[PDB]
Amino acid sequence: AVKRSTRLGCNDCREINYLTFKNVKKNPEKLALNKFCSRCRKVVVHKEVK
Amino acid sequence: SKKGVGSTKNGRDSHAKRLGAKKADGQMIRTGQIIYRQRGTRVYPGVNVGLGSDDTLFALSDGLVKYQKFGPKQGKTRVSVVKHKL
Amino acid sequence: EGGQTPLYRRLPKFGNARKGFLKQEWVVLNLNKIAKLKLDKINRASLIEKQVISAKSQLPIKLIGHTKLEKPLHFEVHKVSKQALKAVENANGSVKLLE
Amino acid sequence: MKVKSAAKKRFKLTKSGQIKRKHAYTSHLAPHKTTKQKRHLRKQGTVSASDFKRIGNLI
RNA sequence: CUACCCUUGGUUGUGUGCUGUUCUAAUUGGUAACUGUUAUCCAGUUUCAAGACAGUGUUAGGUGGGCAGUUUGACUGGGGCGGUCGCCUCCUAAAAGGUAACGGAGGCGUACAAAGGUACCUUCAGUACGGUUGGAAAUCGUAUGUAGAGUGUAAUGGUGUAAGGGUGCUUGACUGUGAGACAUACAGGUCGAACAGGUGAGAAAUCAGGUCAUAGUGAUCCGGUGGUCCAGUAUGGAAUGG
RNA sequence: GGACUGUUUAACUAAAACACAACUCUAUGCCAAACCGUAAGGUGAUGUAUAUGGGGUGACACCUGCCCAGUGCUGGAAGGUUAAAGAAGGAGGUUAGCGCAAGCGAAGCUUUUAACUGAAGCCCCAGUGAACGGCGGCCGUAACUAUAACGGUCCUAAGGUAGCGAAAUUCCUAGUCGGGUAAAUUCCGUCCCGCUUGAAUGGUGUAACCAUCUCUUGACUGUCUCGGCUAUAGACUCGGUGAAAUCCAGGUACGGGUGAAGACACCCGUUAGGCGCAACGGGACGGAAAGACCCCGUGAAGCUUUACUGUAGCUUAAUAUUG
RNA sequence: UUGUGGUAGACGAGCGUUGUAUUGGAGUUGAAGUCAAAGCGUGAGCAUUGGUGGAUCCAAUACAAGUGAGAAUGCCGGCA
RNA sequence: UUCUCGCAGUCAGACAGUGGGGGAUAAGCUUCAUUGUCAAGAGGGGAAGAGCCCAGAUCAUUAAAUAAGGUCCCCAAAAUA
RNA sequence: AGGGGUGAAAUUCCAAUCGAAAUCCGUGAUAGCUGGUUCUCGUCGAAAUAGCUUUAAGGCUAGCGUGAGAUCACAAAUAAG
RNA sequence: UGUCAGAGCACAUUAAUGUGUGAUGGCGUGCGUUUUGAAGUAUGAGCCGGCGAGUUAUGAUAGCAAGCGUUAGUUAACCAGGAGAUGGGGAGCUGUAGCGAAAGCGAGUUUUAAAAGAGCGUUUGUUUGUUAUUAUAGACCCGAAACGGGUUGAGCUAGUC
RNA sequence: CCUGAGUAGCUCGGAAAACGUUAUUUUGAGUGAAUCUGCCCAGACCAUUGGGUAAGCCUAAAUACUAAUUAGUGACCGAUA
RNA sequence: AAUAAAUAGUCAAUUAAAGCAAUACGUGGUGAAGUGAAACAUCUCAGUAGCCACAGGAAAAGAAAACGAAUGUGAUUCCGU
Repeated sequence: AVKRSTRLGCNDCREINYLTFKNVKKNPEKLALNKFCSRCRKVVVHKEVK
Repeated sequence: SKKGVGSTKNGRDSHAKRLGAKKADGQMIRTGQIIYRQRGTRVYPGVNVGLGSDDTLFALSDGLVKYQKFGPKQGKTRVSVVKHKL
Repeated sequence: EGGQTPLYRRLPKFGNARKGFLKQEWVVLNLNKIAKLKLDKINRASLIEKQVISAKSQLPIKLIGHTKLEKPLHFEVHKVSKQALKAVENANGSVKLLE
Repeated sequence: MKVKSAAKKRFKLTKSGQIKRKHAYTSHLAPHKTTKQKRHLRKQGTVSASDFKRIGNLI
């Protein structure tokens, strides 16, 4: 269908973390959130990776 | 006779999800087990009953399911769980 | 099954890179079964006369178990189990780890 | 007879029978399911009650 | 001046295959003569015509029902034409569930980083009244007003201090799980206590495992990307595999 | 209608079918094009453009019109696309060694794709009509009308030329009208709103001819009103021999009703001494072919095609032959 | 006490039949064979005798089966 | 009528009643739900009758009493007001 | 002399019938489709639904049957509240 | 179109309510097949008689029973012999540990940070004979036109010399 | 000094090897080596290590078969076999 | 002989089969379809069937650039695993 998926990766451990749905038709603005990370066992800021 | 005509768009029955009070009065039900399943509110939670976030009901504590009628003309229904302490 | 997709075909596959090889052959020795039999200085020369292994034996040894015994176990084996080590060493036997 | 090797590439022999398997929904994509049912998928599963006769005859 | 970047044209300038040539010795010839032989076969000696061509062989192409093997779904008040094939809501459906139809309706292949979560604040729509443009109907103030307002939307139910409108922080729109359960031919689908870590909001108790829910979706093969405490055909690697 | 002497699907149909000279278009200059087959070899052919092969119509008279939009064909060369193949390279890996590590990396070899050259062919442009093929609609328009000579407009590449036309072609339509005919859904002539006539899958006519089709008439009659007679060979008898198909068993009525839904057997009522002969046949859902009409089969077989995949074959190119 | 309708279908118990292996028995004073007859049995089955016949047969048990016929538009042959 | 196993048969059902849909509230019509029968199980009544009622049958017997149903004759038994 | 020929062409013909002769073998081909498939007795004893299926007269599971072993009173219905 | 009764008729036994026959009375739509359902005007069967369709080899599962057993048991093939049973011959097999993809660990293992939770396990037989079902092989039987290749064929017919 | 040269390889297609073309073996085309401190092999492949030394020929014996002869056997058939 | 020589060719002589068949097995080469896959186009029977060729009483492969991963075995072939 309308392929809208964007995969999320870590900034330091570079682990692939989550699949989210990003609204570029409204904003091309990049998003950097913080979520779980296993290799360091804590909440770390992750980004999107194309 | 037998000929093809325009469309009379479907009345095909969507898969009927089983709904209703899976548990009845007089039964001992522990924590976790669900009681009533609905998509569209008709019964309310009282105490000791948990609301799974699809308008679904389940038991929060061990006890017996019990009903209460109330509202503007006692048509509204709220469900709860009564305890039996030793 | 009368024209359906087979169950083993709708299931995911199990992958392994040991393909082109086989599992690692080793003869097992557990404390429970050897408790029935009486023998000391258990080696290659011991199991052949007890018919446990063949004359063409080439398989190395596991030692396995944590049960208790009152006999002086005497093994000369390639590897061991730590619980088995505790069990044999408490019994005042002999422990030889001969790879 | 012979043994259906293609089938047995997908099972894992277990003690006293009672074959197990992997939760089966993954070939092409999963950007439609919540992580809860994802980790339900991550668990290995077992065959149902009825399919024991349907699998044993293959063995 | 020092240079760089350009454009078109001219000089040769090194190589790239080429349609253009010369010669005959490869080679061709259903040119012609002679010996076998007196033989419309043939071979040899050759002449002539040519000729590095053609043809042959391999390869790569384009073309090629001439031919070869196959296919040309199902459902159905006969068949074909028509229409339909997945999932969601209402009625049918006999106040439990479930209940057919080539039954009537509607729909869909979603959107949202906020329209969520948190903490706080706040409420009908509408009627009438009086009020600069301002008229059926703009918005202000007041009372009236029990839902006819909104509910991200197709529908259903509920949602009157709310799941709605606004304000501040944030992306729990977590990880590993998971007792217990619902419905269940398989596939499967659905919730969820609770534990442990990490958090966030809130003073905190508490809440946050996405949206008020019911739809927004396809098994499996195959190939790929990132990471990986996995293996490495004697070994060490490596490739590749997991 | 066919021109015609002509040919045929033995054993359903014989001709308006086929052939047919004649004409038409195209291709072919020798070891020819073309054909058989794998190939020698052979035909065409011991042929040589007044010749051959293929295609089309089908005496003859007079004509065959518009369009190359698309495809088919032919040519062309600027331009874009285009395989294989040749190879300026690229990075990775082993580590001799350099290396405290961290790593770097000689040479050899492997991995793998690329700068560039790169045929035919496709797109391109012209021609191509007795090729495949087709040849439109609307609106307005004329001092009686009606109509459309005409013009404009939308699209196409082009909007049917001539001719004929209710006919082997026309649903409407048993069109109108005329005659024919006592009495005309048939006949023909005739007017042309021809759903779509229509020019080489020809058009209009064409004398003879056709076991051709159709209509009328003359004679002619048992075709008919309208049936009868005679003689034969049986069928009838006697004599010689002497089958066949079919068959669960039959001591095998009628009416009504029921019934697997149409009765010789069922139920209810009526009727018939036993056994034959000549017979003609109502039925026994008569006999004779697991129904060919019809459905299904994930049947088969055959047929066609721009359905899929390939091949025979044709054509273009690199290579060894090959200087 | 329940019992005993019964389709496909399932469970259960048996009979006969050909040969082999044994302990036995009979046989021109007529075996197996055949048909006839006023039998036996819960069933597959078992008989008694006569006549024709002229030579091997039968009881009990164990084994193995080309081991049980109304149908197949059945076949073969024959008679209707 | 739960648990494990073997063997199954089995997806072309029909009829009667009750409620609907289509149909035309027409249908020995079609399709769903419910109660019974036949199929899969014979019989007495309905004049016979596949589904209706009474009903559920080991065999034999020259027993009786009933069910539905019936009692003018066939054809079993009835009369009284 | 037959993925052939022949042919004044219609599927003409090919040893009395051919959309590609007759025969050999492959082959005991295949056919979700019919027809049939042989001793007795005892007992229990069905369905004809749902879902899926290039599936619709083929198949698979659940369901409803049976045999054996069970669980065997917190299990199952039959009455009432 | 026979049964149940029944005269009547004629004889006299596997000693048996004797046998044989039956004027009449009561009753009464064949056999299978497919099937919702066939008495059927659905299908097939003239008939007698012969014959005529569940097996083999391997193997799995399950059942019954037996043997064996607490490291058992089982020998294949092969050699020896009455081509016999059998003897020799463990070569392998089931089991005593499984878990995980694996390294590896081990009554623990897998995920995980987790020896948290969860899943598996927390020993439960061997070899035979028989039976039932079943997969490979034409594997109940009979049946399709067909398809492939190889042969016989132009003297019918067609044509040609 | 020698020990088998259009050879092994290499490129494009192939087959077999239990493999769907993959180490290995074979070739259809082109290409094309090395000489003892040599080569190749060790399922791509390098280094180390180890194995054995192609591009020459032949070879019994176990193992296959029974139309024929001889003898015998048979829970083989007994004239629709 | 062409062509002088020599060859081609011709003439004369010696040696072996050529052939058939044990209706089977050995090898080499050519080399199917049908069927299954519930269709079918990869596969599948199968390198089977069939055809061609040379022989034998057997024939073929055969003496390590072998297998392969072990301080390994040491022609080829056959049988169970």
